[PDB]
This record gives sequence, C-alpha cells and structure tokens, in this order.
Amino acid sequence: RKKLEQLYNRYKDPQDENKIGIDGIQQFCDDLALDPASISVLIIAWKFRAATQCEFSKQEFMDGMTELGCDSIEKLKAQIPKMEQELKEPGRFKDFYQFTFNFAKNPGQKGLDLEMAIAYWNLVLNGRFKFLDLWNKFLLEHHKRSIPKDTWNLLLDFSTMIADDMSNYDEEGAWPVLIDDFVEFARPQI
Repeated sequence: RKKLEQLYNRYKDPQDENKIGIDGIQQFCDDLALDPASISVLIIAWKFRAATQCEFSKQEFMDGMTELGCDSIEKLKAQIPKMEQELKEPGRFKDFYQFTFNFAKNPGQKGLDLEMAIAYWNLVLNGRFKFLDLWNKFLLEHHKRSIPKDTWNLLLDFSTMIADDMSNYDEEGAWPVLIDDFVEFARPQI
C-alpha cells in the first residue's frame, strides 16, 4: 500500500530510513492522541509485536498496520477499543504481560532492570495486584537490581491466586523462598 508507505515517511528517522526514532515514535503517539509512555501505547506495541521500548522498525510498522488492516492513523485509532477488550481473556492478558517483560528489557540482557520492572508493573498491574506497592517496596529493600523472567511470571501467578488477607498462602515449599520472604514482610503491614 502506497497510503501506508506515505504514513511511514512521516515517522522514519532522517539518518536511518528503516527505523523510526524518538521523534517519530513521539509523532505517532501524538497523532493517536496518546501519551508515549501510557498503557494504551504499550497495548499498541503488543499488537505491533514491537521488540523493544523506544525502538520501532519499518518492518514492525508496515507488518503491524497491514495485519491490523490499517492504512491510516484514524483506522488504527478505531481498533484501540478492540485491542483493550482482547485483554479480558486471561490467556491474552498473560500474553500481553509476558510480552511486556521482553519489550521493556534490553535485547541481549537476561533480566529486567528493577526500576523498569517497577514502572511496567505499575503500568500493567496497578488496580489488579492488591500488594503492588508492598511488592515494589520489598524488592527495593532487598537491593534487587534485576528481575529474571521467572520472577516476572511468578508474580502474576501470586497476584491472581493470593487472597486480599493472604490467608490461602502456603509457605511449606510450594513457592520459591523470594515469595515466602515477601509474604513474611507484607503480612504484619496488612
């Protein structure tokens, strides 16, 4: 599509035609009337299967718009409520949540920097995870610098299965020692 290529030219980095830079990504979110660091834009990145935050290639832009059947920003803007609704399924939420870890991190680095894991947890789990604030505090206190993928996924498991009063928690080996330690820390504070 020529209408899609013309819309791409509006964003491409002047130095590198095959990528969209900071300015171009900022332009794209503005045209969509969205904050570049908002949950709606993260949902859009998920639908575009974007590899990394603050990076948006010609391949990702072209393939994503084609897959979504969009050749204009208005067509993409209209698809946003459908993208949001798709998350109602727990299978699709787990999909978006796991995508988030890979998108947030640096390519070629195993874990997710804690400061970025907190920011993305606050973006995807705020209002979903009851102990989000205490969890972020616990990890900062135990001077954790990096979050492995296993920790990222185990937190969604904890979040979805834990009672608001933590009465259904079994510390008898079932969960790793990190989560046994978090329950020990959080129980007096609730």
